[PDB]
Amino acid sequence: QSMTRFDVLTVGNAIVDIISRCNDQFLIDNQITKAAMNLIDAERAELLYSRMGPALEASGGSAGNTAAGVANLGGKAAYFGNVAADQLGDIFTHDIRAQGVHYQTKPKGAFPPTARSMIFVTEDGERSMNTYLGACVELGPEDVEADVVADAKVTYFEGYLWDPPRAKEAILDCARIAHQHGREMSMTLSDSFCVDRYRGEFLDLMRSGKVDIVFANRQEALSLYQTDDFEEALNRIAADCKIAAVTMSENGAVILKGRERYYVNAIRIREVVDTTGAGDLFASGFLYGYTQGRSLEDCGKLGCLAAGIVIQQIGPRPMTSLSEAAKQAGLI
Amino acid sequence: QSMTRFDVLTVGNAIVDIISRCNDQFLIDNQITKAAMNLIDAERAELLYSRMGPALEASGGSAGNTAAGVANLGGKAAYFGNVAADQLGDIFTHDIRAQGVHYQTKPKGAFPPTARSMIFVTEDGERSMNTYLGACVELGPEDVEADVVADAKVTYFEGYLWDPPRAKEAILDCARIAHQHGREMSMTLSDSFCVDRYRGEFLDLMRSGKVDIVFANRQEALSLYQTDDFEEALNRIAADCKIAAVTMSENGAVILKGRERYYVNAIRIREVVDTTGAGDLFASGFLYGYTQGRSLEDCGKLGCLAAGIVIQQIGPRPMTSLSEAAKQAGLI
Ligand SMILES: Nc1ncnc2c1ncn2[C@@H]1O[C@H](CO)[C@@H](O)[C@H]1O
Ligand SMILES: Nc1ncnc2c1ncn2[C@@H]1O[C@H](CO)[C@@H](O)[C@H]1O
Ligand SMILES: CCc1ccccc1CO
Ligand SMILES: CCc1ccccc1CO
Ligand SMILES: [K+]
Ligand SMILES: [K+]
Repeated sequence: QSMTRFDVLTVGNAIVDIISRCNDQFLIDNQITKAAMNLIDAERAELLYSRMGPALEASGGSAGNTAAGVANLGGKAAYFGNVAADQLGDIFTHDIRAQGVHYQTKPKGAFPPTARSMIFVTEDGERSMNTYLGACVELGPEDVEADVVADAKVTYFEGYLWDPPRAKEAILDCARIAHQHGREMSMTLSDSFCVDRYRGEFLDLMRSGKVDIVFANRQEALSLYQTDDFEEALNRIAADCKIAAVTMSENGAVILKGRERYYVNAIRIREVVDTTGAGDLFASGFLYGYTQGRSLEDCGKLGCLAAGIVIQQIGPRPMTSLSEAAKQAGLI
Repeated sequence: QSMTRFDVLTVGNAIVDIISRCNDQFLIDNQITKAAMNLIDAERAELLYSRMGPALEASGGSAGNTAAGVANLGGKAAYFGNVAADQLGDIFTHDIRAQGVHYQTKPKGAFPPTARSMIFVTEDGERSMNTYLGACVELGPEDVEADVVADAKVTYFEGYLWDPPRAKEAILDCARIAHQHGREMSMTLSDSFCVDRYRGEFLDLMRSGKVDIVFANRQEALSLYQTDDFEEALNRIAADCKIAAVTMSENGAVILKGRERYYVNAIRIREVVDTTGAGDLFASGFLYGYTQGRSLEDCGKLGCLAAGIVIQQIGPRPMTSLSEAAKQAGLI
């Protein structure tokens, strides 16, 4: 057909973020692992919320943010993720659809309720997330819109999807459909503790070719091979997947393809407000560039631009025009 | 007794804000009165939401913001306002309590649902609100915690309360209880169209002595006497209430008591980001000052500081420390 309905389909845990500031002692007092995604049950969610200061709500979900970012840039995006039939679910549905992302996953009931993450931003701008999965545990093969996967240049998913019980089945279904239709699969390693949990599974997805493009930050790449040697991590990840995009925070990023390396610089920041969404938006920029036929370096540049923008605001999805910024940057 | 549980009790429509940016044509296309509080029904709320871009949620409510502001400054605050037993009501309840405000108004059920206001912020930083009152229509005399009123130095309420059916009955009960215990009553005129709707009623509250301190902006003062002569509005408002605090946006504010007038300058600002909450937070600073025995001029200065802070951020409640800012500004 070579007119394809979607550039990027993303699949992830559909989450509403609940965002507040705290001091670092707050994290110690509450045994929250700093800079990480901390899974919590319903009881702990109530407890942490009762200790949290006044907050702001914003639609989140790592892959949700990535899909929103692609649409913002001007690409055609779709999302699979499960919310509940509740007000948080309505908020999530509105936000992603209002950005121009195709989102048609039907809620299954009011319980478990829509996933939320209590995100605590410390003075350094680091974020520490405390996520109750709620309705995310219900995502499964029944939620795969086969025609959408078939009609999407790239299907991208979260490592985080290995926590709920049935999501991985949906992903395997996606990989089959995408590849039978000549499309590509991509994943993010998500979080270094997530990598600790599913290391063998993730390596298997890469080595079997179910995943073609892998996103990682330094911490995740190191965790993947249980090494403190970043150069080893880079060499191995390159051997394990067709393309790897490895972010290094303020040190930019490196794109790896076989023996090719392409290094990109980070944009010089005024002040880091909140790092929430940085990796998500790097992926939006990269995949937007990738599905527009841009060079790997230019994909990296677009990722860095989008990540740099998101970290200068509160909230995980840029409130400003990424396409406008990309035009100004000569990235177009 | 000479110990009082509360400095300021506030009473208002309990609302969660849904905040987005729009261009000025959006307001025209949707027939939204710029800079005003536009009341909407359920059907309209759904329509407007469907046309709204991605949004952020934050606890609002004019008097809610004012109570939160007083508590942020270090005063002792309480709030009466009615939410539903739903997720938006839970968010509202959390945010105001987490600020250290006494909030004990019991939801009556899930329906009508918790009030929300779609607030569109234009490029000039002006905010245009579209409010579905939902559970606010249920606030009545049954919600008056008589001991809280009796133990508060000042009970402050919104003119906006004249829209729901029975809220005014609660306010009359508050006025009786406050004055029988030697406390003071205060109101804000809220909005110039709200003044158009309830002009006679508001003047009656002031002239009968049920209200002692009145807050108004320029537009509201002009509306109250249906005049284009600001000097006349000031002279008349000073005649109608014991104390009047009249704000003039970038021109600061004037405090009137009998024949006394006290002019206070606006603080220097970086940028008008979002004007939402300006008037609310002016009242926070004024009423905190007032209940700490500060002079009327210093009350005005504390108001202008709190207002100028809130307009430089997204959302109606300052995310930073007002007491620290007050100390730093030498108001202490
Ligand atoms: N378990 C999880 N799965 C997917 N996304 C998550 C999880 N926990 C937090 N998030 C999202 O991570 C985003 C930041 O990358 C936040 O917007 C937050 O919603
Ligand atoms: N009808 C209403 N009554 C009380 N407060 C309102 C109303 N409509 C909007 N608001 C609030 O006014 C605040 C700005 O002053 C916002 O936080 C918003 O929640
Ligand atoms: C909706 C706010 C919230 C967050 C975590 C746990 C419980 C609640 C209340 O519904
Ligand atoms: C809570 C989001 C919202 C806002 C206005 C009108 C309807 C809805 C749907 O829940
Ligand atoms: K951010
Ligand atoms: K504001």
